[PDB]
Amino acid sequence: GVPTYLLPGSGQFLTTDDHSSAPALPCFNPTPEMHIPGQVRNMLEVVQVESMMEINNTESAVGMERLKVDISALTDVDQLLFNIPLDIQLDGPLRNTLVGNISRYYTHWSGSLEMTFMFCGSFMAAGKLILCYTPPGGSCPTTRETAMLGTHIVWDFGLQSSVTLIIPWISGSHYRMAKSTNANVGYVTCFMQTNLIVPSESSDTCSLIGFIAAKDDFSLRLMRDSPDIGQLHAAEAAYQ
Amino acid sequence: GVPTYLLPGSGQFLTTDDHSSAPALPCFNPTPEMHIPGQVRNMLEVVQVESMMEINNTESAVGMERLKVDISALTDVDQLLFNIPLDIQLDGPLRNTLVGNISRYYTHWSGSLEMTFMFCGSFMAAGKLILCYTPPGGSCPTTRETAMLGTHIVWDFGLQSSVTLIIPWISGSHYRMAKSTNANVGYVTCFMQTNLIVPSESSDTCSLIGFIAAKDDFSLRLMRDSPDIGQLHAAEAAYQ
Amino acid sequence: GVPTYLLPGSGQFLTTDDHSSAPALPCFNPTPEMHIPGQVRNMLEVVQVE
Amino acid sequence: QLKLGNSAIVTQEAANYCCAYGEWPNYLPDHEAVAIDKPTQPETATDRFYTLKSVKWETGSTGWWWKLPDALNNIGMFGQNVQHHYLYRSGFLIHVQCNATKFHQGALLVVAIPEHQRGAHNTNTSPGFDDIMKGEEGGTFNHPYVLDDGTSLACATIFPHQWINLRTNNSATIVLPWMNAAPMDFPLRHNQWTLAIIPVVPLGTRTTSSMVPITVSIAPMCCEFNGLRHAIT
Amino acid sequence: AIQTRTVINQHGVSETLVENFLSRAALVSKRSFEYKDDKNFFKWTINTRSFVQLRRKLELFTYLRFDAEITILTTVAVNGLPDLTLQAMFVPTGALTPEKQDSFHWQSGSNASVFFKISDPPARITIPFMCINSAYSVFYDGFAGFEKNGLYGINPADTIGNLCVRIVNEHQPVGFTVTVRVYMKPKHIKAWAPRPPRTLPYMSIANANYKG
Amino acid sequence: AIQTRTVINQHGVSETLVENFLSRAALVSKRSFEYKDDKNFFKWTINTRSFVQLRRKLELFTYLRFDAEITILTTVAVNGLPDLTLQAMFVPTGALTPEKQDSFHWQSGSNASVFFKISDPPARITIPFMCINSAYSVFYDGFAGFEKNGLYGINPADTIGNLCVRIVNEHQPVGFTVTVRVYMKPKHIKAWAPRPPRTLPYMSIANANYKG
Repeated sequence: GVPTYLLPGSGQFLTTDDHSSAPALPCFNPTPEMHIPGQVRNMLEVVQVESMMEINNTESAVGMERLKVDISALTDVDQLLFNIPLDIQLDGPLRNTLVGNISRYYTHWSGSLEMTFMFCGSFMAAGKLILCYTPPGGSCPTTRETAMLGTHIVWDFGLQSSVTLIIPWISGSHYRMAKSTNANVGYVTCFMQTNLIVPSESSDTCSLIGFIAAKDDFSLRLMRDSPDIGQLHAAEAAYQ
Repeated sequence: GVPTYLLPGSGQFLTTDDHSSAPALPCFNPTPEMHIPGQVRNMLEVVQVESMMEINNTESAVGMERLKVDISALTDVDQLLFNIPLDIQLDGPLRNTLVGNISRYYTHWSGSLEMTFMFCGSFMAAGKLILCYTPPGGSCPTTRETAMLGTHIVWDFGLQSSVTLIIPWISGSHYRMAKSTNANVGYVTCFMQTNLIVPSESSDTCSLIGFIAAKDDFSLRLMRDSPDIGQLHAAEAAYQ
Repeated sequence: GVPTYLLPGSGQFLTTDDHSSAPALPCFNPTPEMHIPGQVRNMLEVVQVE
Repeated sequence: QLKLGNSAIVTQEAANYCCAYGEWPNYLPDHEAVAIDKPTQPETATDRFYTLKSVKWETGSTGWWWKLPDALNNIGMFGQNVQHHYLYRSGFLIHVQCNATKFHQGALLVVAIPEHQRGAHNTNTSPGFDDIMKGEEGGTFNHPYVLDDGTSLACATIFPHQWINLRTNNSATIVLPWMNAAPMDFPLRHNQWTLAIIPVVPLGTRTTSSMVPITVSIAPMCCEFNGLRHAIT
Repeated sequence: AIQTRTVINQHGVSETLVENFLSRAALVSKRSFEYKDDKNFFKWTINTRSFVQLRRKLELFTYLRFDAEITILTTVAVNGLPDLTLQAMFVPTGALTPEKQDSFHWQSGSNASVFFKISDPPARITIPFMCINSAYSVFYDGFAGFEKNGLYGINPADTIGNLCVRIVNEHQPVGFTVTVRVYMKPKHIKAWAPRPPRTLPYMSIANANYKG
Repeated sequence: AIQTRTVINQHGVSETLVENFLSRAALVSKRSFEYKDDKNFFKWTINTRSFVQLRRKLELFTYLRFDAEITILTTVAVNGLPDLTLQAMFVPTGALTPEKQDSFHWQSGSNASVFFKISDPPARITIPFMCINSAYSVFYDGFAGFEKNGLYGINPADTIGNLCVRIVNEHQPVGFTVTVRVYMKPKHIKAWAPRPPRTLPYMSIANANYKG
C-alpha cells in the first residue's frame, strides 16, 4: 500500500490542462514526418507579413474599392486623402488585415508596426504626398499646415514608388468593468502637397495601395475567441 | 499521506491498453518453455510464404478448378489466358491467399509482391507464354501486340518450368467519407505466344499453377477485424 | 498534487493476493521466536516420510 | 534569360524571383523512398517553359487563376506523361510578365495559393469537375475580393506572391517547391498549387481602348513519375 | 462608451506558439440520444468542421499534424439518476460502424473501445495521427475520385474515423435522454502554410461556399 | 462506388508482431442471469471458441502460450440500481464447480475468488499459463481417451478452467437481470506453426466441421 489522499480538484475536467492520456491505438505507427515547406512554429510569423489596408474610409465603396485611394488632377490639394486610425480592434483600415485578424484572437496586444504605401500611377506621373504620424492623445491634423508640423514624411513619387513607414509602439487591449476601447493609438494622415501631374496620354486618376505588417517586437497574450465569425446546411453529415 | 488527484480517464476500461494486473494464482509455476519448431514472432513471416492463386477468373469453375489455367491445342493464340487484378482486398485471384487473408486483418497495406508460375504439362510439351505487368493507371492489354509493348516476359516452357515474377510496390487501403476501393494496383496478363505443342502420347490439355508471396518490404498497419468470417450448434457447451 | 488514475481492478478483494495491510496493534511486541524442534518449511518434507 | 530545356524566355528585366516558402525544388530524397516504386527522372522532356495563352488585361477585368498541374495536363511532354502515369512530383517555375508602356498604370498580384479549395457563391453545392478543372484556359475570379473561397484578398500576401506594378516592374517570377502532405500525388485528381493573378489597382490610360496582355509561362521543375518500366524477373 | 488606455508591458513570444494557439479542449460535438424501448446511440464522424470557432481557427493553416485527445463528458436526464455504463468505440477507417445499440460491431476486439460510467471522471482517449499523408489536408484542392460522383474538397487520406458511443446496459423501465459532449484537444501540433482568415460566414460544412 | 488511391508511406514491422496481433481485449463471453427468489449465476468454461472473430484469429496458429487477462464488466438491470457485491471465482482443473448461488464451493479457500462491486472499475485478474503442455494445442489431431466414448479434438491438457460469477448478497425484494461481459486479453504470447485461415463458416464450437 501507498498512503494517498485526494485533493480538492480531483476528478475534474479542466479544459486548459496539459496531462498525458491513454492512447487509443498503441503499437500503431503513424505516417512519418515529411518535410513540407513553410512551417509555422509561432503565430507572430503570420503577423509579420504585409497585408493590404482598406484605405478608403468611405461607406459607399464596396468590395475592392476599399483597398485603394484614387487621386487625380481634381483633388483640391488641401484635402485629406486618408486617415488611418491605428486601432486594430476597431473597425477601419486595419480590421481586415493579418495583424488585425490574429490580434483579435488575443486580448492584450503591444508592439511596433510598419506601413508600406505603394503608388500605382503611370511611370510619368509625378506629385507629392505628405504622410503623417500623430501619437495617441495628440491632435489629428485637418489641414496640411498642421500636417507638416508633426512627425511626417514628404513623399515625391517620381522614381520613388514605395515608402516604408515605421510606426513605434502601437498597444491596446480589451476592458470590462464592454463599452470600452482605446480611443486612439495614433493616426497616419496623408495630404496632397503639390498636385497629381500626368501626361496627356496617361490616365489622370492614379491610385495608392497601403500595406501593414508587424515588427520583431509586436506581441500578443491572453488568447480569446475571435468575434469575426458567428453562427449550416448539411451539418448532419457527421451524425448520420 | 501522498497528495494525489484523479484525472479524466480514471476508472475506465480501455480495451487496447497495456497495464499490469493482479495474478489470480501467484506462486503457481507454469509449465516450462520447451523448444517447439516453427515459431512465428511476426505475422509478416506468414505473408512471405507462397500460396496458390485462384487463376481461373470464371464463375463456372467450382472448387479446385479455380487454381489452374488449362491450356490446350485449341486456344486461338490471340486469347488472353488470365488477367490477375492486383487488388488484394477485392474478390479475385488473390483474396484466398496468405498475402490476401492476413492483409484483411489490416487496413493500410503497402509493399512489393512476387509471383511464381509453374507449368504442369508433360516433359515434352513446348510452347510460349508472354506474361505482362501493367502499372496502375495504365491500360490493361487486350491483344498480344499491346502485351509485348509493356513490362513483359516471354516465357518458353521447354526445360524451363517456373518463372519468378517480381512485382514492385503494390499498395492500397480502405476508405470512408464505404463505396471506396483502389480501382487498380496493376495487372498480370498472360497471352499465348506460339501454341501448345504436345506429342501424340501426351495429353493435349496442359495446366498452369500460379503462386504469390510477399517480399521483405511488404508492410501492414492499423489492424482491423477481417470480414472473411461471419455469424453455432452446441454453443451451450461452455455455460452448462 | 500527484496526478493519478484508477485502473480496472481497483477496489477489489482478490483472495490470493500478497499485499501489506494495516496492523491492528502496532507497538505490540509479539512473543519472541523460540527454537521448537521439527520445523517444516516445505510440504514435500511431509511427503518424503514413509 | 530564363532557359529551361529547349524553351527560353529572353527579356531584359529579370533576376528578381520569389523562392516560394524559402524552398527551392528538388527530387524526392533517398531516405523517403519507402513510397511506391522508383520515380523516373526525365530531366529534359518536361522541364521547359509551357507558355500559356496571353490574357487581355483590361480595365474591367477581375482576375485570372490557373491550377497546377491542371493547366498543363493537356500540353506537350508533361501532358503526355500525366495522362499515361498515375503519380507525379514536381515543383514549378512560374514567369508572369505584363508588358505595358510608360503610359499604362495598374498593379497585379501574382500570387500562388497552395491547396486553393474554391467555394461557389450563394449555394450549398460543391463546385463540379468542369468548374475547377478548366485546363489551359484557366478561370476568372467571380469574386476576387474574397478569392472565391470566403477569405480576403487583403491577407492574400501571406502566400508566395510578387507585385507587378506597371510603374515599376513588368514581370514576376515565383519558384514553387513540392508543397504537399504526400511525397507524390495524383495529377489528374488533385491541383497541388493555384497560380492567381488578381488586379488590385485596375488598368488605366486616357487614349484609345485600354488593353494590356499578360503572359504566363509555367515550367515544371524536378518532375518525377512512377513507372513506364521495371525489372520484373 | 468610455475609452480607457493602459501601458501594456508584455515580453515573450511563447503564447503565440502554434502548440499554444491550437491545443485547447474545444467542444467539437454535442448531441443527445434517447434510451427507451442511428437510433438511440451516439455516432459522430470526427472532424473539426462542426463548430465555426475551431473551424476558422484551424483553417488558418493548410496542413496540420496533431494527435487528438478526445474527452467524452456524458450527462443523463430522465424523461433520480442511476449508474449507467457506456461504451465509446472509436471506429477507424476500414472498420465497420454500428447501426444499432445491440449490433455485433460493438464487440469487435480490434476497435478501441473505452468503457466508462457516468459517475466517474470523464473518459479520455488519445487518438493518434490517423492520416496516411504526413499532415491533415485542411484545404484539399482536388477530388476524391475520378469523375464517379463528384466529391470536391474531400481528401480520401484525411479521415480520422467515427466515434460511436452507446449505453452498455439492458433496457430499463424509465426513459433517459443522454447528452454526450465531446471535447477534442489537438496536441503535438505541427502546422504548415498559413492562409488568410475567413471573412464571410460559412454556408455548409462540406465546402467553402460564401453568401457575400 | 468511387475509387480513390493514396501514397501509403509505411515503414516498420512492429505492428504485425504476434504480441501485437493477438493481445486485444476481445469479448469472449456475454450472458445474463436473473437474481430473484446453473440457476441465477454465471458459469463459463474459459475457451476462445465462443466468438468466431477471435476463434479464426487464434486458429491461424497451431500452438499458443499466453496468460489470459480476464476483465469482468458487470451491469445490472431491474425487472433504481443498488450497490451489489459480486464474487467471481476462477475454478481451475481439479477444483469443484458451483451448482447454486449458495453452494459450499464459493467459500473454497484454494480457488482464486475476486470480490468486486458494480459501482467500481471492472474486475481484472491475470490467469497464468494453465496448460500442462508447453503450449495450448489449438488444433489437436487425436482423442482424449482410449475408445471410451469418443472425444476427437479435445486435448485433456488444454483446459483453462471455469469462471464462475455470482451475487454475494442475500435475496432482495426487486428482481435483477445481471449482464456479465468477460473481456479476455491474451498476453505474453508465443505462437508456433502458422496454418491456413479458415474459409468456410463454422458449424459447431467443439469441432472443425464445414457446410461447403
